[PDB]
Amino acid sequence: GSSGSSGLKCSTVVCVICLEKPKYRCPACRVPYCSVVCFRKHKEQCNPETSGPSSG
Ligand SMILES: [Zn+2]
Ligand SMILES: [Zn+2]
Repeated sequence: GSSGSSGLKCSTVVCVICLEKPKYRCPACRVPYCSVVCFRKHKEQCNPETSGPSSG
């Protein structure tokens, strides 16, 4: 009467613009983007990982 198995799973993300199978990512913030189009509206306010402690 005891168990402890963690269903090994992976993380899947989708374009943060249209939410579709991202073919490429931003060479800055590394965001999911299908085509340049979706990347356009992004680049505008593309905010990469700011220097210093942010996430961890
Ligand atoms: Zn997209
Ligand atoms: Zn970016």
